[PDB]
Amino acid sequence: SNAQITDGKQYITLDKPIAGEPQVLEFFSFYCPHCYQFEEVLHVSDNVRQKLPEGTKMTKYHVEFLGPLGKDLTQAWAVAIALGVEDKITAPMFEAVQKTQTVQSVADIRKVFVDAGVKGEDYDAAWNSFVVKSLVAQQEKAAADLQLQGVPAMYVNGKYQLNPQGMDTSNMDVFVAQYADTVKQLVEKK
Repeated sequence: SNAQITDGKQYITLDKPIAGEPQVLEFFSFYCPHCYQFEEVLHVSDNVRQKLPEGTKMTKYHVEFLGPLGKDLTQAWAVAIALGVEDKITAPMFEAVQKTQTVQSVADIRKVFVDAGVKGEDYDAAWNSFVVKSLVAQQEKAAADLQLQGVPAMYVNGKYQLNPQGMDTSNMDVFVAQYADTVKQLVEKK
């Protein structure tokens, strides 16, 4: 079908659409299994990019509501964001968190960062730096504000959410095909 969506079907409105705020933002945790498929298998971010309009910008916040290393995850991501390496440490990260499941302590995670090409100093510095403090505080303002409490999730026009629970997810290659369409469509639909 395509180029025709419905509020409640392929997208939802936010719980409290107000203010300026980031026009698009992206929320998940390394232990979610739905985000694994979207970020290693189905590769939704890349599929979306092939349709994105030139305002959107791809983001990735973290959240701590998932797994025991929840609070740890919050902190290491802020090393990543500060260098801009998130994409580079999503794949091998998810292979070590979900596929092989060898991440169990901080020392296991900070390996993959180095492996993928992060300094041994940047990690061991930034972990205790203000940069990271203020970074974690972004999501302790943007998860905390009662606006979203479960993931994976993806925002549009600072007033919409995607609804992967209301799509054609029989065949998967067709899921992503239509997912990326409603993402683009909302940017024109105010």
